[PDB]
Amino acid sequence: MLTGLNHLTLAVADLPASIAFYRDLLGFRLEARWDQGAYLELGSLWLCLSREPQYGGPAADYTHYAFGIAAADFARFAAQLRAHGVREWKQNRSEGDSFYFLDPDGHRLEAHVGDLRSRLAACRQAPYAGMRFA
Amino acid sequence: MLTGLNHLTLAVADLPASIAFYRDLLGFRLEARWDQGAYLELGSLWLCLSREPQYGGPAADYTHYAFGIAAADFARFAAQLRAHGVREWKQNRSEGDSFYFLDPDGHRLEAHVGDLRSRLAACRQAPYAGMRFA
Ligand SMILES: C[C@@H]1O[C@@H]1P(=O)(O)O
Ligand SMILES: C[C@@H]1O[C@@H]1P(=O)(O)O
Ligand SMILES: C[C@@H]1O[C@@H]1P(=O)(O)O
Ligand SMILES: C[C@@H]1O[C@@H]1P(=O)(O)O
Ligand SMILES: [K+]
Ligand SMILES: [K+]
Ligand SMILES: [Mn+2]
Ligand SMILES: [Mn+2]
Repeated sequence: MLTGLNHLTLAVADLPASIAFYRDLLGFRLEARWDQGAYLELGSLWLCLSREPQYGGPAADYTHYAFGIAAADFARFAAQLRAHGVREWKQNRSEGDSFYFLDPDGHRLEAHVGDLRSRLAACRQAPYAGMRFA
Repeated sequence: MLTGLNHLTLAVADLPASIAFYRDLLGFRLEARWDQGAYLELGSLWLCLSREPQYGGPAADYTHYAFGIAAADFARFAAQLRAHGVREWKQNRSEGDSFYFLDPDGHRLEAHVGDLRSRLAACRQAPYAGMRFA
């Protein structure tokens, strides 16, 4: 069977800028760097940055990558990145604090308080349209 | 500060088709579905499918999502998805077996044997160009 998420790989046009963003601004640990990429870790997440100098960023769509944060740290994180001029791409509407921000290439990120279990519980108490649980 | 990956959200043009692909071909568990999305889980991975009917699939770039698989299971998985007519987008060149295939929208997926530690260990015996390690 498949076991989970093994790694997330992001195309990046400016590898140095993306390393700085994920490591220095977001707190990922840089584990390796080479002329065409970097490997970083956050908790159990393996992030690969693959250098693609002609990359123009993603299509405009809902695809996005959310990282967890503790409730007590949310407000400070959102304020830190806002003060650092990071661009937002969405305003939170769903259960649990969320800050929706763009990376240097325009990959859509989120910092979120909550998990699947808190989402399903909130949803059972107030179901989305047509919602069915399984 | 940030703790890891909280969830992966994919834009999907055809929500029923994507549910069946992730559940039935890739073995995710369907936890909830509503008119505009679904929540699934594989291991610790929270996958959200967000219905976006005019989505045309991603840009052609290196961005991709890899799921783990055990060495002994690899060949059967690759064979099964090929027999089912899944399209491939890349040929493996790096440490650990990998099968690189597209989802119904063209999101780039991978089934991979190994992890960050096995990659780092392999890279230290045979480093990529310019490679430096923490
Ligand atoms: C992605 C779908 O538009 C909705 P939401 O952002 O309000 O959940
Ligand atoms: C959890 C799923 O990504 C959606 P939301 O961030 O709009 O709640
Ligand atoms: C994504 C970069 O082209 C390289 P590789 O696929 O050989 O690692
Ligand atoms: C692990 C990083 O995604 C790259 P690869 O799949 O080309 O090895
Ligand atoms: K939210
Ligand atoms: K590989
Ligand atoms: Mn989200
Ligand atoms: Mn990969």
